[PDB]
Amino acid sequence: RFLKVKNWETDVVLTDTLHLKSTLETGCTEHICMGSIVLPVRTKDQLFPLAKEFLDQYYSSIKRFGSKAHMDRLEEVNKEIESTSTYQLKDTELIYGAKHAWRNASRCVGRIQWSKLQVFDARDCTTAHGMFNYICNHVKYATNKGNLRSAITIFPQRTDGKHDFRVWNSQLIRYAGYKQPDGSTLGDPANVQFTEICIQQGWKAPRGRFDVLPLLLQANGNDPELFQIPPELVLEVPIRHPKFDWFKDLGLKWYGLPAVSNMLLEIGGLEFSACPFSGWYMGTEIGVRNYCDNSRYNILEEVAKKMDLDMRKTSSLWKDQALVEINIAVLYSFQSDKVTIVDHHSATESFIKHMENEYRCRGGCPADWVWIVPPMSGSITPVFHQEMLNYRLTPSFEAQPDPWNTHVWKG
Amino acid sequence: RFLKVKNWETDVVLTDTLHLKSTLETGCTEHICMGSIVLPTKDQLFPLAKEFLDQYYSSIKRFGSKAHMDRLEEVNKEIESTSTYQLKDTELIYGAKHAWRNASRCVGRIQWSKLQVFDARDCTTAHGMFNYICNHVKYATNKGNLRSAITIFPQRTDGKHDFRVWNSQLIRYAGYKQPDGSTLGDPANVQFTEICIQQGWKAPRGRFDVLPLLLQANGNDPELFQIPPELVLEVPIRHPKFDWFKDLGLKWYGLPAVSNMLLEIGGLEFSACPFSGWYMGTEIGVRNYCDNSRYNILEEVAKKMDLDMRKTSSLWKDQALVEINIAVLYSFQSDKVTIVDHHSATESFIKHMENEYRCRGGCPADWVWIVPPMSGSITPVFHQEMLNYRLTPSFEAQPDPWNTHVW
Ligand code: HEM
Ligand code: HEM
Ligand SMILES: Cc1cc(N)nc(C[C@@H]2CNC[C@@H]2OCCNCCc2cccc(F)c2)c1
Ligand SMILES: Cc1cc(N)nc(C[C@@H]2CNC[C@@H]2OCCNCCc2cccc(F)c2)c1
Ligand SMILES: C[C@H](O)[C@H](O)[C@H]1CNc2nc(N)[nH]c(=O)c2N1
Ligand SMILES: C[C@H](O)[C@H](O)[C@H]1CNc2nc(N)[nH]c(=O)c2N1
Repeated sequence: RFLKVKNWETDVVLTDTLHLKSTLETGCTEHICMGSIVLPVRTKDQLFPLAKEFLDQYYSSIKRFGSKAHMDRLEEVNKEIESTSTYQLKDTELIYGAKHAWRNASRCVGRIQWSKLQVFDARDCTTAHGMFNYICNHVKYATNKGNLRSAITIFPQRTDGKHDFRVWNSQLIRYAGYKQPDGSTLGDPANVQFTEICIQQGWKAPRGRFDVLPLLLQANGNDPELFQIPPELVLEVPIRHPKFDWFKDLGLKWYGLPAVSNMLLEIGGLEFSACPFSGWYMGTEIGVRNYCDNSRYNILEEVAKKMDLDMRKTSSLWKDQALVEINIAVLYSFQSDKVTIVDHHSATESFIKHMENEYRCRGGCPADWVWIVPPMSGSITPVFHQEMLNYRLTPSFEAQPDPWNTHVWKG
Repeated sequence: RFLKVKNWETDVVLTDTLHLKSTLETGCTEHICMGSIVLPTKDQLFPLAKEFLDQYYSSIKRFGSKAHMDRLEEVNKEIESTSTYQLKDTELIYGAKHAWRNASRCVGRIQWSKLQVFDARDCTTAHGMFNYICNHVKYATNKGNLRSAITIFPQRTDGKHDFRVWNSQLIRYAGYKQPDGSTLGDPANVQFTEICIQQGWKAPRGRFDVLPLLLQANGNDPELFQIPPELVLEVPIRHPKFDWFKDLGLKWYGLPAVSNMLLEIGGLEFSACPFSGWYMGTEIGVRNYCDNSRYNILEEVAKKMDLDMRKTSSLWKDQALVEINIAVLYSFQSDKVTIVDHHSATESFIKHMENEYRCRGGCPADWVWIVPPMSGSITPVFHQEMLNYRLTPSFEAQPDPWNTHVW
């Protein structure tokens, strides 16, 4: 069967055949669309099929589908599974899986880059100190003094689900949140809870607006340990504006490395519950969301004040006006410091080209419109006018319950 | 079976139950989500009729009463005997309003209950249709103080006697293909302008030429009419700061009046049913003025502002886009034509979801269309999970009449 997506700006119509390789469910039914819902331990029995599907895909990709090497490897895996009930991926298969998980990440506008991922194999890691060292090396490699390189570090897979490796932080580098008795928050409101768990674990909180959280790391299902990232490894950019000289006095800065640490990498039915990855930012993540969400640093008011916009009527578009200048500032600051960043116009155009190529070479590109369209200026970016089909391929990056909610404390 | 919607900004969680009463099919499956796709008999009619009359008598707190039972029989006897049935005025008023209430793509639904309904089921000709439409335009416009309204022409019979308004809105601007290679006026209406000129319209061949109506009565051949110009309230576009803006020659019409949709009440189909409310500012400024395929004025405006167009990252598109929308809002306000901005529109809709969840058990909403095409995440709708599903009565898209009609 065939499915067609149209672009309403260009009239270019594409045909998706790839969605036929999608078994996982979406949340949607014929009666209900759940496209805007954010969140819509395995037997031998169910494992070998997932391994088989994965290794036929790997083997196809390297042009060895049906070979001896292929067959011997299905045999090898079959056996390991029957014997130990799990299996180990070869290096080449890990690399290929992590890549394809990114490539299948339908909420990711940054996929043109999918083939260039640096993979760090951390499957020999046994302790939370081991993890810290791996994570520092990752932060350092990826940061590359501002010339950011995408990377993922991959720690041991789930076994019995009682010995999980996890990174309690939701990103490797994130700023502390601090709820005050007056009810106001100091720093980043999104990190209040995790900030509490850190303090409670023994972290001495500086209690500033931009305190870099400590890494909180679980190995082998043990209680997580605290570590501090070397400050020299944390690239930050102070935010200033090109025309507006008062902007710097607002006191804003941001870290340069976006590094998602709370997702689960599924490859060949195996579950990699610590797999922190990173690329570089698109400017709007910081300037629209991080700075201007009501439940984040919420600086829109303070910025429109300085600009002396008319704030007595929403219809002065004062918020929209401040929004743009802040985003100008983020982009200006990173560029002046030579820290890789991409604006939303350029990122969305690149994504359109990626997507079309993917249709040609692969027979499709799953894409989640709700997330692909940037949180500002949506319709003046080409992704707005692009129909997209959203569906789950493996390998894949999934959300997973936060570990403070599940962890069984040893003490 | 009981679904939860979360707001990620306020942590408010609502529980939807209205969706189990959903009847039409969405486009999505267990395997594939089509949320972002624009267009995803006697025995047939009686359950549809019943389903509808059941909800109606439930709305007037008379469910199961004799008045209810009597109607259900009357309609049954009419279907069996005539192949169709006729709605009571009260059922018609209720259906129209409820179709609006159910429009999952409409951010404006807090207003749903004040729909003025014009019963045009007694219309027989295209001239009749023209009178009714001019009357709708004038009532709804109201010297600038716009009032939501819909006019309903006779329902489909054997499907070869359809009433249609060929325009996609009652008031739109002509599209002309130029020897230059470019387009004059509104590129979205080239096809339709050709058709009008084919039927014999003297086109002024300007930029903001108000289209002629093409009215199909009783499945006949459509005829041309000009809306009296004094009925079409238009707004010249200026900016509170920028002196030069006005010299772009921009204007827009006050009354958005969707006229190509099909209204389904209780299995009966009303294929000509233009309705109008009023504009949310982003509709004109962001979409009509700025879309590559529309009036596409970003380039021109950026130059008058003298911003660095050398590179995307200066956000010059974004800068000009804002001020274009300031101008639209300011201009409508200065002329006292109702318009609403996207902040206020979305805020109002969040209030309207809460009331609907509290009062009806839910609210079908299509996030893709609800979120303004500019500044999404600073509007509250961005952070609101919504569930999209199809309830009836409904407004539905339908094929352009020219693809279908035979002369
Ligand atoms: C070139 C650098 C990249 C850019 C500019 C980029 C851009 C983005 C953006 C803007 C989002 C959504 C933003 C948000 O709301 O959080 C996103 C989501 C995502 N990205 Fe990328 N990304 C990049 C690299 C990567 C890498 C290296 C991976 C992993 C290999 C990745 C995997 C994902 C996943 C799994 C999501 C969904 C996130 C979630 O569900 O919370 N991205 N990306
Ligand atoms: C009075 C203030 C109103 C506001 C502010 C408003 C706002 C909107 C907006 C922004 C859209 C998005 C569609 C687009 O951007 O093209 C929309 C769509 C829609 N509205 Fe409303 N509207 C209003 C009145 C009405 C009325 C009176 C009706 C029906 C009687 C209605 C029914 C619909 C329907 C059916 C759609 C979807 C049309 C389509 O699929 O193209 N609205 N509305
Ligand atoms: C509840 C929930 C579910 C889910 N899947 N995800 C979340 C993370 C939220 C989404 N929106 C804000 C925050 O996301 C913050 C992390 N976003 C970074 C994506 C990115 C960009 C560039 C390079 C990269 F390597 C990665 C929360
Ligand atoms: C192909 C196709 C399908 C569809 N459902 N719709 C279209 C009209 C396009 C879509 N999106 C913009 C334009 O529609 C024109 C603007 N729509 C007006 C909605 C509205 C607003 C305020 C008051 C009202 F009474 C009505 C085309
Ligand atoms: C409810 C809604 O799906 C939610 O707010 C989404 C909308 N789109 C988004 N898009 C991105 N990139 N990141 C987000 O966190 C969200 N939030
Ligand atoms: C592809 C996508 O469905 C299409 O661009 C939609 C997105 N959201 C929209 N939302 C509204 N209100 N109006 C539109 O015309 C569109 N276009």
